[PDB]
Amino acid sequence: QTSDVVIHRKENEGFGFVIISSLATITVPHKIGRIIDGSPADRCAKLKVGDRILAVNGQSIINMPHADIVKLIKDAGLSVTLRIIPQ
Amino acid sequence: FGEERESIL
Repeated sequence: QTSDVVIHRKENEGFGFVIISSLATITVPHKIGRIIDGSPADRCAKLKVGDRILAVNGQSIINMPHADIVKLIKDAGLSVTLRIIPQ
Repeated sequence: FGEERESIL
């Protein structure tokens, strides 16, 4: 049940979601832990606060460290696409 | 825990 969610932000704000990683074939270390109120992740509202992300901008991140995913989204631009799983 | 990383984006 992998639903794909694009997140459009402005240049003044961020996407407004926090990724929590746990530190690997059947492992999903990264998920959503919180959502900043009044953020594009809150307005798009397609993210639940327990969604395990499989990929970021069409790039598998299950075997990717936390810092690399942060750097990936940090350069992603004003739109990012997460492949997620609800919870 | 100590083996976890939270960072907002």
